Amino acid sequence: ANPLYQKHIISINDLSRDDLNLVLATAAKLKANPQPELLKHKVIASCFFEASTRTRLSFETSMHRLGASVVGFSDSANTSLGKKGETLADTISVISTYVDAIVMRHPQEGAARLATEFSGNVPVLNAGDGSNQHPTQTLLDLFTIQETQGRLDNLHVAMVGDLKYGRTVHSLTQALAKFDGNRFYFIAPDALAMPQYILDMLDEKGIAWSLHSSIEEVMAEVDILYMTRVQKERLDPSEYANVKAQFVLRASDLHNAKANMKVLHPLPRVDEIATDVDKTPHAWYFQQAGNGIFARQALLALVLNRDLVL
Amino acid sequence: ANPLYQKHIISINDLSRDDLNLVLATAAKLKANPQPELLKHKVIASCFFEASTRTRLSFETSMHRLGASVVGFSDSANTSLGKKGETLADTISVISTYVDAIVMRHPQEGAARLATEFSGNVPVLNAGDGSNQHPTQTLLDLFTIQETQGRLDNLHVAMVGDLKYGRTVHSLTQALAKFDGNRFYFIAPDALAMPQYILDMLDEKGIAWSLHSSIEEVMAEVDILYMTRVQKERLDPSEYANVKAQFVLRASDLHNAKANMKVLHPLPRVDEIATDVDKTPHAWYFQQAGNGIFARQALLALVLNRDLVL
Amino acid sequence: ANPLYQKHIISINDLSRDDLNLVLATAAKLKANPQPELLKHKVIASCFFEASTRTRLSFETSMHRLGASVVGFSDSANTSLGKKGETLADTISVISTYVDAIVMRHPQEGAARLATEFSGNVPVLNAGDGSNQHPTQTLLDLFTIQETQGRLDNLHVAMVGDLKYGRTVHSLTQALAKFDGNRFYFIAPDALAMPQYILDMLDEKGIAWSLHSSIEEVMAEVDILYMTRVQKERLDPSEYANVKAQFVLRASDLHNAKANMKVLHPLPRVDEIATDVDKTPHAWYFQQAGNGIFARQALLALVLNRDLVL
Amino acid sequence: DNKLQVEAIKRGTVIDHIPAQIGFKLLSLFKLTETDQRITIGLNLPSGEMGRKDLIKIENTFLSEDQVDQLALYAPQATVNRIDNYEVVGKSRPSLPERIDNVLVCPNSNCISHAEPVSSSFAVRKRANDIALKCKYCEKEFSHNVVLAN
Amino acid sequence: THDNKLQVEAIKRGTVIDHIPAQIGFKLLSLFKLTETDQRITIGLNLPSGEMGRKDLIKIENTFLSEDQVDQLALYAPQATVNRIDNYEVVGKSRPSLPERIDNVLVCPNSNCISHAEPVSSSFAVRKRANDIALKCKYCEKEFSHNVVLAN
Ligand SMILES: Nc1ncnc2c1ncn2[C@@H]1O[C@H](COP(=O)(O)OP(=O)(O)OP(=O)(O)O)[C@@H](O)[C@H]1O
Ligand SMILES: Nc1ncnc2c1ncn2[C@@H]1O[C@H](COP(=O)(O)OP(=O)(O)OP(=O)(O)O)[C@@H](O)[C@H]1O
Ligand SMILES: Nc1ncnc2c1ncn2[C@@H]1O[C@H](COP(=O)(O)OP(=O)(O)OP(=O)(O)O)[C@@H](O)[C@H]1O
Ligand SMILES: Nc1ncnc2c1ncn2[C@@H]1O[C@H](COP(=O)(O)OP(=O)(O)OP(=O)(O)O)[C@@H](O)[C@H]1O
Ligand SMILES: O=C(O)C[C@H](NC(=O)CP(=O)(O)O)C(=O)O
Ligand SMILES: O=C(O)C[C@H](NC(=O)CP(=O)(O)O)C(=O)O
Ligand SMILES: O=C(O)C[C@H](NC(=O)CP(=O)(O)O)C(=O)O
Ligand SMILES: [Mg+2]
Ligand SMILES: [Mg+2]
Ligand SMILES: [Zn+2]
Ligand SMILES: [Zn+2]
Repeated sequence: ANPLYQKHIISINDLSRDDLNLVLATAAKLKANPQPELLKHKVIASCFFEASTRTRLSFETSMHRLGASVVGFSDSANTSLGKKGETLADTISVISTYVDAIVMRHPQEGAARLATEFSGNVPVLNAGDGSNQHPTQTLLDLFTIQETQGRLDNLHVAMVGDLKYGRTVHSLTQALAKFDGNRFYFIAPDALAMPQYILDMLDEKGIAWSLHSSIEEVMAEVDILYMTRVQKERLDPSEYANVKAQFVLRASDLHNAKANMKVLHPLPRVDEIATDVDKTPHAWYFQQAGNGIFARQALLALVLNRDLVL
Repeated sequence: ANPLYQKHIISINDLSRDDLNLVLATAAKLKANPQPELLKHKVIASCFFEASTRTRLSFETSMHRLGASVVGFSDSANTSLGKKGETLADTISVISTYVDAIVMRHPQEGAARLATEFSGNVPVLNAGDGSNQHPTQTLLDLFTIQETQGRLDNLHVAMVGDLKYGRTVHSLTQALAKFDGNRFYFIAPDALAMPQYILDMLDEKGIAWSLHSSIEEVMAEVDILYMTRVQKERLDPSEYANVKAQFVLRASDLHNAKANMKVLHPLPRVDEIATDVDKTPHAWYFQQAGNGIFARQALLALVLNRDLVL
Repeated sequence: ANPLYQKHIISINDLSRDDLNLVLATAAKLKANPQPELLKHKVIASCFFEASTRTRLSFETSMHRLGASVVGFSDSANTSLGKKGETLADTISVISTYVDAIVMRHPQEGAARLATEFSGNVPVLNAGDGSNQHPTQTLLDLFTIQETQGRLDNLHVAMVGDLKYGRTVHSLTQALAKFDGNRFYFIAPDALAMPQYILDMLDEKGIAWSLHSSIEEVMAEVDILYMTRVQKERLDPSEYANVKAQFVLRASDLHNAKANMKVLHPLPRVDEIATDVDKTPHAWYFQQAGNGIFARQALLALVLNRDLVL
Repeated sequence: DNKLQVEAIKRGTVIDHIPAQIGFKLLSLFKLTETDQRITIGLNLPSGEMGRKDLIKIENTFLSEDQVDQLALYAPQATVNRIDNYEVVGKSRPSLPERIDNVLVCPNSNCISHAEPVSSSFAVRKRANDIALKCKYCEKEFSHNVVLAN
Repeated sequence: THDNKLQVEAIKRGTVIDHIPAQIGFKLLSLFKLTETDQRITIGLNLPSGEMGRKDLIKIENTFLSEDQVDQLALYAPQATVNRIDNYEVVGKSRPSLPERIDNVLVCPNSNCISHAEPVSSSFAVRKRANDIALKCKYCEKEFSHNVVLAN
């Protein structure tokens, strides 16, 4: 069996460099030549307990491109958890008697980990749990970085905006830190700084990172400029001073960019990336999104098939 | 044609012992060896006008396991009935020009019966109509009882909790009463007692039933302990004294249980079954739920296929 | 000084038979011979934190008939307690530096007692504290019972409706029990029965009382039929079966009633007294309301004027 | 062998003849352990008068008659020994107090005492062979068995 | 010799938990539910200590700490000493070993952690550090000081 067969996909912390490279190699292949019947006779639950456009629709499209069926919900309001008081525990307990895998997004940290304690032999894929982890976003992010940069090593990567509540950057930093010689630039408001347990992990691996108060400060040397949205649905009321984007990228800020530099953003953006950026060769957030298809197909294929031949 | 081909499935009252045994035999076969293309080229509507986790997701999974496509809604709020004043009558009138069968759950008693007067040749399957009937729950219940007990005759069956509003026990009692020599124990608050028309049916068939104020009172002799949730979305304001579970089953209450006894519950539970019950050999509500797949596949297959060979 | 001068008036349980009689005697005198300037140069606070028509308006009217001025509020929403989070203790601490007396109604039991602990030398008059006490209702009730029966002793008194939450019947029962030989019939639903601390007090004094399920049983014997409203704003959700008056007095129910019998009701009534009762010579609830002026004039006089009036 | 020994106290209080299971409860309520003073506790000790008993010794600490009286609700047959110069100088038994302030919580959810900066207070009385507590604020009355502490 | 009514008997068999820091002893009695027994118990609070100035001390007859309780004790009172006693003698003496996981008794300080809402036992990876000791929640993956957590 491949290393990821029947495994839960909860946290980048539980995956190795080799695991991540496997998904990336598998995604490259499925992008190259598609396998429309690979998950034939699989039924997969898509259970979203908070809003999503990209993650749910790319996941579901991916399942269909591989020939699987999909059941689930995009809102919990009409499940028995929403109307009859049912626990998440029981919800997973019954759904895991129906389907072959469970994709879940949830507003509480830990929800996906908890699901794995009730799903028995049914694998759980974490589509986002509160402000904790977002492993499939990281898979597509890595794939996009790899595609545009040719490598996952010795990169200069800036992450901008809400790093405290960004489950996207928690997972992405952890993953990039499993590769060699990457350097990180963290550009965030103080109240929303990259959390300490991430910085500690960088330290004990001897990875260089620094804090900056502007994008121009590092524009000339970054290979990847990773922009983020302020997670206003996560902010404590005491943090409402930070609701507006502190850093707004505009086409004119890119004058001294490396030619190969790409602007990424897991999306949705509010105002942190101005629409005039979209036409520039550095804009790559929509191509990034498009890559969610190949990363998520790859993940589903490796988890639900013992061996792949491609 | 099989007896159930193209028939509406509205009320256990309209089905015979032979009909129920047909579904049970058909479910046993589909569980044994699956028929993934049995409903190929069928499109089935799943129309839920009130909350559901088990019933809608098992029904939809079942359709997919048999190769059918599914359209519908889990909430009426964004249909034209929800926003433009459309009647249920017209809703069914148009949907029945699109699909090959209609699965419906609705908060008013009678809704499924009414749908059959507008659906023409399109069969209607009642996934629950107010506090009236829940025939597919009964199908899976019977299947689970049959599996664990070896028989549907001469059982000792206790039903606990809200028996007044429990569409689940209205259908289950009716069905079990079509078999021989079953004995019933009703454990319910006075305000939520098993309704009289059910008791009358038991009387005119000479079936023994009695009322009890505790579970321990009958623990030592029951083969099936059927727990239920208080249907708080159905209670009259005058009945709010009964909102909390009156009877709470705990692992320690099972000390004098028959070894073969199973605890069932159509789910979701609130507090009427404590989590310490889950580990005991008597807990069977999740296995019961899992059986919704085989009962519902069986029902769909018999209704949409003239003859089955399995 | 008269016994009541500068006294807090919180609970009937703190007053003696002699205190009650002193209020009543003062009421007669002022009704006979109004002293429109007795309380000139007094400013009195009228602080209602829950709804009132009779108690607030009669109290304020009484203050003006005696020459006093009035400040306050008829709801708390625009006080600093309502909008800025102020405690009741601090509210009383400041108001008591302004006025000569504080009349207060409040939705929490004990509010008026608490106020006395922060009002210094300023008397607090309890216009009603949750379902606890309503001593000025009792004063006007005693006045009315005396007016129409000629005495407060050896009476047959029925109290009907919500006795558990009736602050009016708690106060009135404690007061009548201070007189000799009164007999009580309590006609209430089981869930809204007269509280044990009231019944124990009766037993200690050797007063006779009994529970009845109908008005008809007692109608022949009663001198005072005291009807009450179900206190729906005090009801726990579990008690919602009791919202409708369980006992409805109509004119026809009055055939076999003594010619001296009066129907009382602290008001407002919902349907527990049909409008056809209004024209019968037994109806006295409007006259009862009007006596609130004399009782409350009397009380203010006793509390704010050192000497007994004439 | 060993240096095991419990040194008698010079000055303080010894609460003796506490019924089994009550000793720990008294420590919890009256916050007896919130102090820097040496305390000694024996639980489930053999007794001639009781068979089994608890025992609480507190250095340099005394209970007034009212403090001793609070104990009546829980340990009415207890003995409170005042101790000075290693000698039992006073023996008192709890008599039912007329009030219990501070430590209990009124079980009435709608009582003003929960929302405001006041201390709880109940009048204490015998009812049948139960003890009834009447809240000073809301005036509702409860069996002491259902009136919880803080 | 009059005073022979004042000297507590030594235990034949049981446990003596020693070197408990001040104000912790009473806490341990509740958390471990130790007094819920018919066995003889003696407790010293604010006792003099050469090693630590003031200490608390708990002795329980015919009774031994469970593995749960021993593991939790390592967290509540790290310098405390567990003495096992048989035939009036200290046959075993040790500071409780720090475990790697502590389940059930701790509460995650992350208010948006799923563990609060759901029927699961709490669980924390325990790793010894310099000034304190780190507890990492099994669910939310957040890591805290035992100081922040033991203020449950
Ligand atoms: N100096 C002291 N230090 C510690 N404990 C003491 C001291 N003096 C007395 N005690 C304890 O306080 C209690 C004092 O009671 P006393 O000395 O009268 O014995 P007693 O006659 O058994 O008492 P009782 O008659 O009430 O049972 C005993 O439990 C004793 O152990
Ligand atoms: N400081 C202490 N800590 C713990 N236990 C003690 C302490 N002092 C005495 N004891 C124990 O308390 C037990 C009872 O002693 P106590 O002197 O109270 O008995 P008593 O007075 O003869 O009986 P009664 O309780 O009927 O008065 C003895 O077994 C003794 O070992
Ligand atoms: N049989 C017994 N009954 C009751 N308590 C005992 C018994 N044996 C020992 N103890 C108590 O348990 C602890 C045992 O420690 P030990 O006898 O090793 O003395 P220590 O040398 O001071 O120990 P440490 O070095 O840990 O301080 C002491 O505090 C002692 O009072
Ligand atoms: N069973 C007991 N109950 C109450 N107090 C006790 C008990 N045993 C000992 N003590 C008190 O505790 C103090 C220290 O006891 P112990 O001799 O066991 O420890 P130590 O070895 O002297 O101190 P440490 O080990 O902390 O340096 C003594 O002074 C004694 O007063
Ligand atoms: O929401 C963000 O800003 C980043 C990130 N975004 C996404 O996953 C895209 P979507 O919410 O449309 O699925 C997330 O954590 O949900
Ligand atoms: O709701 C119940 O308690 C019993 C019964 N439950 C179900 O059908 C399970 P669900 O509502 O998740 O489909 C029902 O009548 O809806
Ligand atoms: O409200 C009742 O039913 C009786 C009684 N009614 C009154 O005092 C009259 P009002 O509420 O108009 O001042 C009361 O307790 O408030
Ligand atoms: Mg003694
Ligand atoms: Mg020592
Ligand atoms: Zn109170
Ligand atoms: Zn957590």
